[PDB]
Amino acid sequence: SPEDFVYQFKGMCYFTNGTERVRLVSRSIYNREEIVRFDSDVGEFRAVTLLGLPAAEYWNSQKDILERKRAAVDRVCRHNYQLELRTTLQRRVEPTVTISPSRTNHHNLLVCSVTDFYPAQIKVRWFRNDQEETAGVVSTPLIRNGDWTFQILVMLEMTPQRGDVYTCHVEHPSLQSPITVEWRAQSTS
Amino acid sequence: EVEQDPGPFNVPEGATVAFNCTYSNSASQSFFWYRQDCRKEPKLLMSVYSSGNEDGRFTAQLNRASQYISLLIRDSKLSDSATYLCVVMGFQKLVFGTGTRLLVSPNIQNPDPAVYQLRDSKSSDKSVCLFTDFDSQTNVSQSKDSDVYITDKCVLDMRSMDFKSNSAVAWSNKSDFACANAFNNSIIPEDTFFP
Amino acid sequence: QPFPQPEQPF
Amino acid sequence: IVADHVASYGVNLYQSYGPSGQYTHEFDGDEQFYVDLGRKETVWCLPVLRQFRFDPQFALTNIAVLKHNLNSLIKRSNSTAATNEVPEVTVFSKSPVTLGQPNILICLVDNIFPPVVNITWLSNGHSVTEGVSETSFLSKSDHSFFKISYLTLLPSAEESYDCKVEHWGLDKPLLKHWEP
Amino acid sequence: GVTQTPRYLIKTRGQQVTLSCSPISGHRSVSWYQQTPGQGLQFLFEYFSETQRNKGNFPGRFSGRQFSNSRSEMNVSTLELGDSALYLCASSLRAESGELFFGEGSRLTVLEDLNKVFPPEVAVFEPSEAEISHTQKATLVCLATGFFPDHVELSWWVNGKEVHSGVCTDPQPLKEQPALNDSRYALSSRLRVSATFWQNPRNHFRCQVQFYGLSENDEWTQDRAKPVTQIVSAEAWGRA
Ligand SMILES: *[C@@H]1O[C@H](CO)[C@@H](O)[C@H](O)[C@H]1NC(C)=O
Ligand SMILES: *[C@@H]1O[C@H](CO)[C@@H](O)[C@H](O)[C@H]1NC(C)=O
Repeated sequence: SPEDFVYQFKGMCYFTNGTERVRLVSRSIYNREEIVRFDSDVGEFRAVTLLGLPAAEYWNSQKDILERKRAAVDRVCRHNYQLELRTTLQRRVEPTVTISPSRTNHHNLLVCSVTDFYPAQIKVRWFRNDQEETAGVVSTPLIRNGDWTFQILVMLEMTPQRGDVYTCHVEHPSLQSPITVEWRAQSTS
Repeated sequence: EVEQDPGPFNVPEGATVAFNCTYSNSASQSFFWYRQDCRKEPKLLMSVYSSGNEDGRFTAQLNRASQYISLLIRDSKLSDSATYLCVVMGFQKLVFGTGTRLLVSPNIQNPDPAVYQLRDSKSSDKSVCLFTDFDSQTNVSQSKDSDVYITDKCVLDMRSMDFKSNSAVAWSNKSDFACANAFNNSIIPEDTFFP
Repeated sequence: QPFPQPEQPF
Repeated sequence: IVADHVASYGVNLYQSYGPSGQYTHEFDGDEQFYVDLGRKETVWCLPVLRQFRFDPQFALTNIAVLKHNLNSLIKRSNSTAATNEVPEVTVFSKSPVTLGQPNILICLVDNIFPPVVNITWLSNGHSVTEGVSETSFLSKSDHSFFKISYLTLLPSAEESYDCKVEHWGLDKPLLKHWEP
Repeated sequence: GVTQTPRYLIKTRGQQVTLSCSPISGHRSVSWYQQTPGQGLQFLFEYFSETQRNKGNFPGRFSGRQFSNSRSEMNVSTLELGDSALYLCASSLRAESGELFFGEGSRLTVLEDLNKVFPPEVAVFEPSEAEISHTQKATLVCLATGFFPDHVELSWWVNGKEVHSGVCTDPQPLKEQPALNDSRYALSSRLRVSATFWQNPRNHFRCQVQFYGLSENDEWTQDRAKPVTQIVSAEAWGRA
């Protein structure tokens, strides 16, 4: 197996409550060991391991490097957030909501597929005859498709009575009002 | 882990003092000496560098090869009496050493060791004994009778007179007690004068 | 223009 | 670190084995763009971002600094090389399967390190090239990577697929199968 | 610099306490440290941007918080005898700094019982004529006795003005019963002046002991006066 030597540099920005809290963390990484860090809360380079000590001391001795890094939370993070506000943070893709019955016979499982939505924040609930079901609900984790959409499968273990209406109920920032999709038991299982 | 000179430094005024401190974590990034007077708060004294930070009578230096930190106090003054803390900063941990205590004693030029007796201003009869004007080599030993109280040595500095003196105080509620024998529990001088 | 974060040389 | 939003402006990668590098920006875990270092071209992955400008010369300069810095650290680590992690592979569809309706197969290759991987789509043993695309080496907080490959298709009862993943952390090629 | 309140405090086992720290203006990081004989400085918790950034090894009855003006509070919900200590806060401009500016600390004494608390008795002892003859200098002595706990500040005042030249105060009190941990204390101090300066009877010499004892909120059911925070002094004038 060929040997490989890897370097990573990550200029990371953290935002909370709009730009009320903004934090820059610059990370230099050898293979998977973070070795040097610039955290705007700290205001100087810090050696995370011994391998990063010479770089941290050397960069901290360079006044021009320090003041650029210290301004970078505004110059980079806050500047780019204004662009995100007009683009990524405005991205609304409404979820597609689909119910299909399954087994694990007669049907004893319903799968609510909630697909192709953005952003990630979502609330999916199962109702049976207008009463929220809590037991018997199993969800996949939030699934990242990689194309700026997510999906999630929320499953309900069920023993259906003929006439029962099972409702998948989805809340999402793209929606003025929840999506509800109904599955109506046509027989008793 | 931060390890310091593990003992009180008793130093005559004017001597040069060397403090040493070692750290075990090679990744340790920054280094400081703090100064702390008895029962008070620590105060940043200086940052430490490989070149040697120098500031008046104080020099601090770092050796990363040996993982040593040092502080030098030239021409020590009575006011340098404090506990000197080695402080070592690594990734998300700032470690204060336990400190090295430094006690700077005065150079008593013309010792006049005496034991006076002093009377209460407001009240009467109540008296204390003052052992004073001895040289700095003299130790003063606390009593081992629960009736007799002996304080430690104490240096005062009459600044406008450039005069410094050691003293200690003894007192007792007991009628037996007299200033002639108050300090016979501590090496006292044959020169010591008893009016 | 997105503004980015430059790495420093050792 | 807990935050409402996390961005990488950007993710800089350089590795000896190519030698190859990668420059991307990420927002909340998704790829905003990569700079094709060979062509000196900024390639946007979200269409609304195309209104913006990013000088690919910045990416080239940054990666050049990574190259320099990497050599120093190979020397100082005593040529301490990357450990080959075992990647995890999952195949799934973008939307629910309707035989005969356009869909997309998604092959997620997670826990990639080092960032060198082959991802190929198989159908009835033949390699599929048409309708295939993939993301960049997307960063993770433990500094491994993931990568996602896409196969557009019409699902049919008689046609099945494998995602084939080759990585130095694997004993044999890993085939991950999908059937409608 | 850094402001800490209360500067002295007596509590009993099981009680709660809140200490306050105002950092140097502009500083955003506040740290709390506990200082005891024999462990030195122990880190409690660091507070930056109104959240706890780092935490030491203390149990959860020790908690803290930081407000939006960067003022910080420390709380102990249930006090133990071993929590008696100097609680120090330190501020720095940025987080995780090795360069710290400490307040003067909150001296917290935790007792089983407040019946042990006494203010000092203070007496001044006038210079000996033998000293005045033999040295041409005059030593006044001050005795503060019988106080508990060791919450005292002794100062000398000459003609209304506090003096330090010629003064030495014992750095450590003597225990009047050295076996008891709740032993009452004694403290001595000397003020030396020129024989001439003392021989002037216009000159006024005061020894002043600030005692920090019980607060208004503390209950008191003993017969003796409630041993509150108070100043006890003795004075002397000088004779021909
Ligand atoms: C963000 O702001 C909200 C006020 O709407 C507040 O409840 C919350 O505590 C804030 N969070 C942080 C991390 O400041
Ligand atoms: C990817 O495929 C090429 C040729 O098909 C091969 O030479 C290379 O080693 C493969 N990479 C890995 C990581 O297996």
